[PDB]
Amino acid sequence: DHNPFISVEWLKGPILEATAGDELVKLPVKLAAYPPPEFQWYKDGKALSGRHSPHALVLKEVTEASTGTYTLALWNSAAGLRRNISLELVVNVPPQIHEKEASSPSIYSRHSRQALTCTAYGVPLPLSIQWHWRPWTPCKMFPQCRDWRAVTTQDAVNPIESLDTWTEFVEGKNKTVSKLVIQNANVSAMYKCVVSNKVGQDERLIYFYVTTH
Amino acid sequence: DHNPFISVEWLKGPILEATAGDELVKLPVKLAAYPPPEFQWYKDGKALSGRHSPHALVLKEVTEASTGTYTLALWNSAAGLRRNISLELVVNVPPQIHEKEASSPSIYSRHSRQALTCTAYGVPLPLSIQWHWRPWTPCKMFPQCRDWRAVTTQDAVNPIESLDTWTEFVEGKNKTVSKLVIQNANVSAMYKCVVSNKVGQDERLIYFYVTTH
Ligand SMILES: *[C@@H]1O[C@H](CO)[C@@H](O)[C@H](O)[C@H]1NC(C)=O
Ligand SMILES: *[C@@H]1O[C@H](CO)[C@@H](O)[C@H](O)[C@H]1NC(C)=O
Ligand SMILES: *[C@@H]1O[C@H](CO)[C@@H](O)[C@H](O)[C@H]1NC(C)=O
Ligand SMILES: *[C@@H]1O[C@H](CO)[C@@H](O)[C@H](O)[C@H]1NC(C)=O
Repeated sequence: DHNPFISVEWLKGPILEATAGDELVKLPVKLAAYPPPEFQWYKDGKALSGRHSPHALVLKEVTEASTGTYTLALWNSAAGLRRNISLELVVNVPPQIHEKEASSPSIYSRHSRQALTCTAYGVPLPLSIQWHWRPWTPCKMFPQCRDWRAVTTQDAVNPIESLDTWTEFVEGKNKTVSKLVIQNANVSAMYKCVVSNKVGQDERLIYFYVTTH
Repeated sequence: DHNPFISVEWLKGPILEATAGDELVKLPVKLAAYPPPEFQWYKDGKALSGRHSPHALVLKEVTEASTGTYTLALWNSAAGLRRNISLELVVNVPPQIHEKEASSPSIYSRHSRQALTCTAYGVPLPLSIQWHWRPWTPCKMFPQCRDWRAVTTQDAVNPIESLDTWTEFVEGKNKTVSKLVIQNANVSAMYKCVVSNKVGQDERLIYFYVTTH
């Protein structure tokens, strides 16, 4: 009937996921309109600079800061037509264990009590941290060894005083924290804490070298 | 005499410094040539994409990965002229104390021995870490309090067993590590470690809360 229109919808939407570090991430819409409408992309309320397409907003490289609400505004003034569509960007982050970045003791005093701590952040937040152990022996089958055993009360290489996992607020972020407390440092061993979400995994190796003073 | 030439030199050079996070960093040269020469920018041997000026290469945003050797190659084939000039980019990094990112004990057992550790990386690497202390009292004069005292053997709030600083290889980086060992956790106090280079400073606060069990 020759009448102007603006139709816009998600390809699937309203939520789109990308992993931190992904380049050229498209935020697309299904847009059919006549005549070609005026438009403007926004993020969390504020306009966006540069030449864009009304069919897809392209993010050069996503970080955790790229997370937010992206809005396409379309209008045909002469026709009195207006359409707003919003896309929720979720940027997932592969988990990191922070103690890895910090110095760690090379020697542990025999018979002593020792606490081993792993702090992990990621998006989504990993809700558990798994502890594993292996003997103080070389590896035959090699980041991998084949003799790693889960840490339990049954057949522990060193007696376990405790093993707790919780959520803690650290540097403006909610973080998962696990602490394995060894009641007595009897024998050298290797421990590791492993953490995972849907977009990645991380491991911290602890060389639990034990000597007498 | 109408003869073609290519002359290129550093504005000051050969070394240019920028801080990690700086945007639109110019790597400029003093270039006088006739006729307009052909040219190509490289980084550490590999060519660079995009439209550039032979007068200055513009880096959109610098990171520690932006560090390297940037080379302008100029040539006038018909004249048989060739000129290569290299600029050394150094990207400084404000220091970070990694233990800040990780969980930290809220309570310390009275009379016990406790080690406090700060691990710092930065560009340039900070060569020292300063330890300070203040009483377990509220602050009148407030990230700042006015009663912080340097940590020494004279008038220590808790007896100091040791205080060592060294360099350690951690996660593929050389890092400065300082460990303050408190011989006896007699009294609650606040400690902090402070670290600095020419482009920044960082602090980690430790709430040394002491109780009897
Ligand atoms: C579309 O978004 C803009 C910017 O937030 C807002 O001012 C306007 O009211 C919206 N228009 C419609 C059609 O909802
Ligand atoms: C962390 O967890 C608390 C408790 O559930 C929650 O209320 C808060 O929104 C979270 N904080 C952040 C910054 O994610
Ligand atoms: C300039 O740099 C290029 C690329 O590294 C190299 O192949 C060429 O030999 C250099 N030319 C001159 C004039 O040194
Ligand atoms: C760290 O320090 C060592 C000892 O001086 C030095 O040889 C090495 O180049 C440094 N390593 C790195 C990766 O900076």
